[PDB]
Amino acid sequence: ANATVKMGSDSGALVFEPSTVTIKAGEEVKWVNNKLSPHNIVFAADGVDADTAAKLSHKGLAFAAGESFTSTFTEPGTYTYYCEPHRGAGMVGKVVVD
Ligand SMILES: [Cu+2]
Repeated sequence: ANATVKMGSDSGALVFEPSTVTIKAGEEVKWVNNKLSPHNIVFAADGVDADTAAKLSHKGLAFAAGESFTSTFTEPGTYTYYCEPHRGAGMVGKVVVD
């Protein structure tokens, strides 16, 4: 089963929910653009390789509530991601693979 997260809380708050999700080795995650546009979802090559992290790093630029993105986690790690330009707050989230 893939996991999914929505870019900002229903009510209209920055914080991602669920902030962490679990996913399998080679399963997907989908991010759905809710609200508080523009979003990016930039992934840090923190304890994971550059290429992998880069492919997983959505440099994509979601404003329209509709354009979701997907990423595959081939390697069983933890990935951490953040939203650079998105005004200060601390858009923390991280995915955990099985
Ligand atoms: Cu954001």
